[PDB]
Amino acid sequence: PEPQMVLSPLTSAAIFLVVTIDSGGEDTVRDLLSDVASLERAVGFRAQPDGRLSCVTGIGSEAWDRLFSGARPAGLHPFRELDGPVHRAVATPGDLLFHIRASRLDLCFALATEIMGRLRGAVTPQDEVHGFKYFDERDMLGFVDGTENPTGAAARRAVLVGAEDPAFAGGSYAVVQKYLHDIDAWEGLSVEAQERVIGRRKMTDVELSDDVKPADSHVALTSVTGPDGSDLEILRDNMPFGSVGREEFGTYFIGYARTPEVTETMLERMFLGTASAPHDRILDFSTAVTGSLFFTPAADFLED
Amino acid sequence: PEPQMVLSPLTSAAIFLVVTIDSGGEDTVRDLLSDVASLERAVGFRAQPDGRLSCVTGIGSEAWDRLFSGARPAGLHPFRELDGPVHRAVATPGDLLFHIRASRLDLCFALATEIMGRLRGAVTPQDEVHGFKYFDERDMLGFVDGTENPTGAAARRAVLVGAEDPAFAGGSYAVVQKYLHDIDAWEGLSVEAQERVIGRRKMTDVELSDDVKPADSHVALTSVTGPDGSDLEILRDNMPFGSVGREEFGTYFIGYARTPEVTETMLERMFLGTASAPHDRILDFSTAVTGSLFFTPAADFLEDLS
Amino acid sequence: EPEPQMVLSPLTSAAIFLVVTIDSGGEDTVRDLLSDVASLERAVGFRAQPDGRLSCVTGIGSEAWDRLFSGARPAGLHPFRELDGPVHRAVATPGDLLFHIRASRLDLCFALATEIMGRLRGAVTPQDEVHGFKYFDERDMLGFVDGTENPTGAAARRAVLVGAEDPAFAGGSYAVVQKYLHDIDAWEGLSVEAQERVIGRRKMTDVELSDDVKPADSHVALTSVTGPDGSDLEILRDNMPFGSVGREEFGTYFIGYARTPEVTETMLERMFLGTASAPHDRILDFSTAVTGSLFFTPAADFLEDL
Amino acid sequence: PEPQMVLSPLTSAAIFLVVTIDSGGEDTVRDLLSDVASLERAVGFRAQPDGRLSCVTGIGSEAWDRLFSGARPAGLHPFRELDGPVHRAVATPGDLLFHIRASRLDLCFALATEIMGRLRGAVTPQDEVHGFKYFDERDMLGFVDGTENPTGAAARRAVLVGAEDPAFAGGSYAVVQKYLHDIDAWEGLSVEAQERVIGRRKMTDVELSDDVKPADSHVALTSVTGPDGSDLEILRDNMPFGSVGREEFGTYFIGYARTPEVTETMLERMFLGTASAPHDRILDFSTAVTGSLFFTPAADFLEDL
Amino acid sequence: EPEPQMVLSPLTSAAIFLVVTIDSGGEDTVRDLLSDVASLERAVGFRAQPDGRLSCVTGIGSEAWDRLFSGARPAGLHPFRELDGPVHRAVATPGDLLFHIRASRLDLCFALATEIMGRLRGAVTPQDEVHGFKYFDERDMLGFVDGTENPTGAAARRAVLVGAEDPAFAGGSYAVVQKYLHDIDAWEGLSVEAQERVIGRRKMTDVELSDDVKPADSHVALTSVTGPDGSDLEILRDNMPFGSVGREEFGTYFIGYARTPEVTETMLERMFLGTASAPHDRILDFSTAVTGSLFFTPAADFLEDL
Amino acid sequence: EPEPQMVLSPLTSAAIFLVVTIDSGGEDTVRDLLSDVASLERAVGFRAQPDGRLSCVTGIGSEAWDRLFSGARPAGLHPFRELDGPVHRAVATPGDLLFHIRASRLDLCFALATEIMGRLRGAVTPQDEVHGFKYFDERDMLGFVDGTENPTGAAARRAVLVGAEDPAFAGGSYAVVQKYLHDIDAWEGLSVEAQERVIGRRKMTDVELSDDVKPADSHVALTSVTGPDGSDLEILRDNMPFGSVGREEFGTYFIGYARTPEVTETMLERMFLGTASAPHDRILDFSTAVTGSLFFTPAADFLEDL
Ligand code: HEM
Ligand code: HEM
Ligand code: HEM
Ligand code: HEM
Ligand code: HEM
Repeated sequence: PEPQMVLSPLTSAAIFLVVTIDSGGEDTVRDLLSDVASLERAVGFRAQPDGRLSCVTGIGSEAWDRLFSGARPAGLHPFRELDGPVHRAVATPGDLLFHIRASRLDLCFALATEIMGRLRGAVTPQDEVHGFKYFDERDMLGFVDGTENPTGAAARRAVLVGAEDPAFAGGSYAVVQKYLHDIDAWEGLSVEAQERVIGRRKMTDVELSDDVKPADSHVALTSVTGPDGSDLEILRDNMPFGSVGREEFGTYFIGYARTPEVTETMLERMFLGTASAPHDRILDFSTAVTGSLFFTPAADFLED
Repeated sequence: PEPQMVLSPLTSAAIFLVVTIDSGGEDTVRDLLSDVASLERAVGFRAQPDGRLSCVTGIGSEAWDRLFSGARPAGLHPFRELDGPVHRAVATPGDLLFHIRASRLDLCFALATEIMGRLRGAVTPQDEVHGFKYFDERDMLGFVDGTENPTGAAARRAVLVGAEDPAFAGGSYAVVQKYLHDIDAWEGLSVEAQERVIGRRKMTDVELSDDVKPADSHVALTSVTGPDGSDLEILRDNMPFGSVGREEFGTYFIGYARTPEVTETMLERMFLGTASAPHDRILDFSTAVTGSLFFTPAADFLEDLS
Repeated sequence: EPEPQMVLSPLTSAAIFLVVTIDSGGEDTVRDLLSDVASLERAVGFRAQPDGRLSCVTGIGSEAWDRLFSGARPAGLHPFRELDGPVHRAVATPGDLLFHIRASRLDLCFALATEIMGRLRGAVTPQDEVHGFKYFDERDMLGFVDGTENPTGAAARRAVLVGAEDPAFAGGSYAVVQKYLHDIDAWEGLSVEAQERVIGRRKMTDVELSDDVKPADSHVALTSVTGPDGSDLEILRDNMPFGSVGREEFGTYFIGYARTPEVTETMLERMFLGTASAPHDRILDFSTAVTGSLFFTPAADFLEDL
Repeated sequence: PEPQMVLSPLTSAAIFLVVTIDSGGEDTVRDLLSDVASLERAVGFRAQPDGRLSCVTGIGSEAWDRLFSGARPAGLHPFRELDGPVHRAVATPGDLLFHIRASRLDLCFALATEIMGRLRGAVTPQDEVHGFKYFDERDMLGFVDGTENPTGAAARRAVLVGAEDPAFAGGSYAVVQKYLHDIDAWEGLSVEAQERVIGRRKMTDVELSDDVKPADSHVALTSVTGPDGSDLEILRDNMPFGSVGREEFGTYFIGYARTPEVTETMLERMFLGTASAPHDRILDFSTAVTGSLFFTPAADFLEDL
Repeated sequence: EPEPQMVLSPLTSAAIFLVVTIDSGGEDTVRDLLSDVASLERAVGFRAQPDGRLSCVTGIGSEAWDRLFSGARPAGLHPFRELDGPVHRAVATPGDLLFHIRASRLDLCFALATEIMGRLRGAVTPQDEVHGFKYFDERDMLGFVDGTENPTGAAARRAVLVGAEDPAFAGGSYAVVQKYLHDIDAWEGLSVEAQERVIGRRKMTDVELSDDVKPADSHVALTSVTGPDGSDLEILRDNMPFGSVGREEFGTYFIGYARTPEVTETMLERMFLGTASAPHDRILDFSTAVTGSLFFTPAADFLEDL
Repeated sequence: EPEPQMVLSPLTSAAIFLVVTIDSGGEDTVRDLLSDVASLERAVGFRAQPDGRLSCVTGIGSEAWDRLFSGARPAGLHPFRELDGPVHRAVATPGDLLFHIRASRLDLCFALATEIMGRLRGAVTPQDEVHGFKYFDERDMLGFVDGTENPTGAAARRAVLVGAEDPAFAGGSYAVVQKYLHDIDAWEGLSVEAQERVIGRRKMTDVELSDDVKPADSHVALTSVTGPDGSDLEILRDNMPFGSVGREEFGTYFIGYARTPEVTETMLERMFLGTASAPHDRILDFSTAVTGSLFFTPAADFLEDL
């Protein structure tokens, strides 16, 4: 089975589009799903090889039941709200996700325009974010963002559904959350204090040693080991976004995994805490304003 | 006199930031203006040579009077509203313009962030546009955009103030207008009908011959000759922008010239018409929602302040 | 695991197509060159890596095969079959060897062509030599994007490379070439909308026409073929413009690779002879074939071990 | 005055087009000349900044008098044939030259197509060459080609007409010659012998010292000093071309200069020789099959027609 | 199943070779660094992706292996074997750990080397450090293209990676290093044709000399080796120039990877000890080896699991 | 118009600094090489254009000038003046000729250095050779962006090139070089904010500290100098990192160009001897100078006419 382009090369621009399916819009959606790979080639082919345009399409739990009969993917459910002692991870509506990436924002925009052109009248937009990465892979907090992502075979094993759910092999599960940052409070920390929040050195991106790394740092809480002592991994492609005039400085989080269990365990540690950590210190500078979960099928499932 | 980077190499990303100066905000603004070139180097130097980051700072007519107590540039006045039989060019508030360009949007954003950080509490944002050019220099209507801009010495002569206003030599005048397009109506035209609106072939960007080019085409109405029969030219760096969710498809128009009279003559022909043309046909698919005029001083004028 | 030639190449902007016949007595000289052609490709190309992207694919015709080699023949190798349609004809022309040379620059193609022809001088007769160049946005001489629906990855290897069905020749492929000359004056008298109906895709944006509007005699409709089992039958194409402005020659050099010639031949029959719903491919009202040849391109190790 | 793009950045592709003007063709030609700069922007602008497309347009001596009334450039005359003891520099017909350059051949071809489209029925093609430079600036003989071209202000001084002919300031003079090489004979020389023909080391492109450089080497014979002891310089943009099937291996020579007398003095030394040298040894491997001279006006002269 | 180190790297234009010995008592510190070296590589390199192309290959010598690890040894691991020929000598020099660091820029190599040696200060003693750079046309200090006949693709993986013959160490490789200094004055007194007879390929065009004219004591002839079964035995080389113009040091740093050391050592025996028809490799009359060491480069997951 | 050497070069990522002394009797050989150095630069660099950006700036010291030439001397040419401060010392070390070689790749630098030293063999003795590399974000070995406040354009030409104040030497410049080694262990024991107070700019973003927080003994405060007439006195710097990981040598090679040595010397005095409000430049508590030399870099045509 041929996957979507979940494992993409590095891209410096993205558009995230989240929409809901209106009553009566199902047929128009199904038609667009069967064409979206052909649209990606149409927009992207003439700008190769620099363009690096791809679209990953996802489907939510409620929408799945409206669109398709027969089997459901084993791990597909609505995003679970987390109500922690201090911080909350909200659930927001979303039936379809389009994760569009390229080396330039204009290519993303052209593909987004063709997709939304086909869906006008059948869907209602819930969110639209235009992301850009800083030239040294830094995020809005000034830290390098992406470093410990898996690559090669390890990435395929962490991300792609396999024999455990064979009708949906080559699919993946995506979790999205839009975060807004309090940059004034963040910039009042010393660099060393910022390093203790994240768990890595700021300039050089070397991980803090085990003897200095706090238990409530982002890296400590999002490190999870499985039954057998192995690392449970996800693939992230976080993007900055914002608006200088409205004082909006953001990170759009997207995490792909072979089962939602990995990602959800990470989120529970961050928002609910553990015995050794009240919560992830990154959340004292970061508020989640969306939250949704999608299944991204194999490409050939959509092509039918 | 050293000009600002009005004549920039080609860039694929931009931020246009227009603000008003709040009462009492003058001193904070003057401070920032004296530092803006140093901020441009701080953000941009470490991303050389590919970053191509620049900022052009402009000052409106009313803002000028509040900030500076001596001589005014000869051509600086508020944007003049044009109230045509069908189409209108609105005047909207704007005291400062920052026209920020680079090869990547993140560099523009970082500079904009440092600028606005210094001005917080002294200004009110009026408009913010993040622009991106299509990879083949096309605009949102699908036409190549920039082709007949002047280059080299011809560009310097068309854009930079000289002997005619010697205390402001090395300056320029910028007009900005944000346009929203009706793309559904545009896409209902045949290609040949689109070509008759613009005045050039769509795929190849060859100009239509004098015998076929209509009098109400964009190229015909924005072609202007001077007293002496020479072409009057401006330098444009138009940028697409928009939001697919809200169905907003735009062109952010910016035109630089040595005197505003050139730009204003073009706008009068577009909105009020001529003997042979009621108005520029591009306006049947394009609505102006902002309009402002700014003087962009020489770099050394900004540096030598308090 | 047999190693194919570079049939699946990255995108290249230049090519040389060389077709020759083997003179009486030339067989031994040809066999020697075939055993060295991969080493010649590395010699010319290695020092221009990684930007040069030089490759050579070598093909052998049906009659030449019998003169060069004893033993097994590839199952699908035969001479190109003439198609004599009601209006349009696909000619067969002689060719014993093909050299399909590709790079990012024409000079690298030329240097390899020079070394190859240097070794063969006196043993072969040139039949055709074309120097091809792709336009910067992947467009062909008709102004349309060309290559968009080619298969990639695993699907390309499945469509192109001989496998278990002919195991002695696994890793090989079959190439069909046809040189086409266009009537550009007649083409350019069509509106863009009428050109789109000929091809089956939008010209500027390269989006396929919807199933309800795509004509039955459009190029895309006629070259879309489904198998017994309802799967798409695919080929890999690397069409190249060529020409001479002085002689008014504006061409497309067609080359198509497939695992069996049956797929390509079925496409040709539909284009030239038509179907129940279509007299012929409308692209042929603007395009005349002046060559036609079929070659087997062996696995690289077959050539090395000879 | 704004010159044409005679001083171009380095380009790896070119098309050279030479045509004659048919009976009655003058009006069509003048129309095209007034549009050629706008055609160059139309084809080139959307491929910037990598495309690097330019067109330099030249006009021959006889064609000048047919197209324009009034003043003539002072140095414009027909190419002068040189009939040497062994080698000959031929003159061939040519009224218009289009020297088209870009980073890629397809851009050159698109501009050539629009130009020839406008001239169909008014001109007759005499020569069409598609040139390509090797990736390390080498020519068909395997030597680096372009090294001692002038640059910056020295190039402007060597190439552009100035005060000496003020109505035509910003123009230049181009000489073209297509050469075919005997590659079999060249490749039978040792590298060291080829170096003695050229006057520079082959791999490293270092000039041979004055005490080793033979007097009949290409570099020695094309090194010319003026009245004042100053070097006389031209700007060259030689391009390989050919056809493997026809065994055609060529260099298309083009040289620009402020007056044709510099280039013509170089040609006399190559073909007729000096006291110490019978002829340029490069000509024992290189035969000229075309030769023409053109004036390339300032851009604004063409625009105003 | 096993993940190899980046032995099969893309082409890189810079490198650092660092060879150290492990001081008495330094074993625990070294083991800790080995378990972190892939994490350090990502830390330095991720922010320069995708153009940085930073990798480190870590090797372990025969004596050091016994000090660091208990259990199985790789089958082919032994100390480099000194070769004492009649004229030329291949010396053995001490070396416990190799770090073969490659990128598109020297600063990335340098930053990673700085982090590695930072962790190891006090536990190791440096024996050699070389900063290599490629000439722009892949030439070495002798003026010849260097790398041309390296295997690529599947053939490279087969030639380089340990497989089923030693399954506990599958995905590993064996590296031989030798630093060579050249006598450039003597080399440059040869004619080009005499240089070509030393190497066995043409200098400017890199075409191999024909079998009839290639000397038996040329570098290419002596390093071409066939197996019992008729097949070519191949290695993967990534030779780098280095030197110092003030001290008249012009060098080639030799590094050769192979699935078993026997292939590389057979090549070295032919070069230094000769054959019946060749006393020695003529390249050694202009090249002196001043180091020689052999290392096993384990699979990446072997290092991670420490 | 006197033609300067390439003192104002585009940004380069590699350099070689070569300092030599002229042996007794070596004068004639040196004069011959000086008359050829621009020809050597074109020979090596032409075939790598336009990306190579190879240039060589040649300097001559005070004592060497008097050995090579007769007549008038440049007005400001003297040997480097040793500074003996209370804590820190700026040493003077020997040097007759400087070759400042820059390019986008080290191999071009190396090839030109090789041809230069080839011509001078036997007539000079090497004193210093440094191969420099810039970090990818223009950072130096202390982790700060280095070169941000250099002047550019016309302001750089005014700061650097000799003019009417010394008209026989117009178009020349004066270069001061100092090799510095850093104590990185001590530097890395500071917090980032303490590092920022040493330099006078923020580390990650390279924004200058406000005048109310910037210490008087910071690097930027002590190297900011105004003239009698209120103007900034500027120099043009092209500092390069260098080092050796095995020897724990981490360096900055300082080179500063100016129209008169007095500007550079005033800055050095402030750094090493202090002012009323500052004992010394705090950068020197982590940085030791181990060389110091001063050279005049003549106009290009002065070298040619030898
Ligand atoms: C405000 C939102 C976020 C920001 C600004 C952010 C930023 C970062 C940074 C800077 C790192 C260190 C470098 C690296 O990418 O390895 C990191 C690591 C990581 N983050 Fe986040 N992150 C955010 C949210 C999340 C969320 C919501 C999850 C999981 C649900 C997550 C999972 C991870 C993981 C798994 C790593 C790798 C940890 C390791 O194993 O070393 N992050 N993040
Ligand atoms: C919706 C807003 C606009 C769009 C999309 C637009 C687009 C274009 C296009 C596609 C061209 C032809 C190619 C070229 O030379 O750039 C053009 C030319 C031009 N436009 Fe606009 N334009 C707009 C508004 C304006 C305005 C407001 C002015 C002046 C106030 C203006 C002045 C010009 C000029 C001077 C030319 C050059 C005509 C010539 O000399 O050939 N445009 N524009
Ligand atoms: C004058 C000669 C030709 C021209 C200019 C040409 C041009 C084109 C163009 C523009 C397309 C659309 C974009 C794309 O998918 O590449 C196309 C598609 C295609 N052409 Fe051609 N074509 C030529 C001859 C041929 C011939 C001779 C064949 C087969 C024997 C062929 C087979 C195809 C196929 C299979 C497709 C893809 C159809 C699909 O599945 O969507 N073409 N060609
Ligand atoms: C027959 C084909 C020709 C070839 C292949 C050729 C090749 C070369 C080569 C390799 C160089 C040395 C590197 C360089 O400085 O460019 C050179 C230099 C030069 N050639 Fe040619 N050339 C040819 C014809 C001509 C002609 C016809 C002229 C003059 C009318 C000419 C004038 C020169 C000049 C002036 C130089 C620079 C000399 C100096 O160092 O000052 N060449 N040529
Ligand atoms: C001074 C040290 C060396 C230099 C400058 C050098 C240089 C070269 C050059 C120029 C070639 C021809 C082009 C190529 O295929 O890469 C070559 C090929 C080769 N070298 Fe070396 N080499 C050196 C040492 C060694 C050593 C020590 C070995 C083995 C232990 C070796 C093994 C090979 C092999 C296997 C080939 C490919 C031969 C073939 O099958 O065509 N080299 N080398």
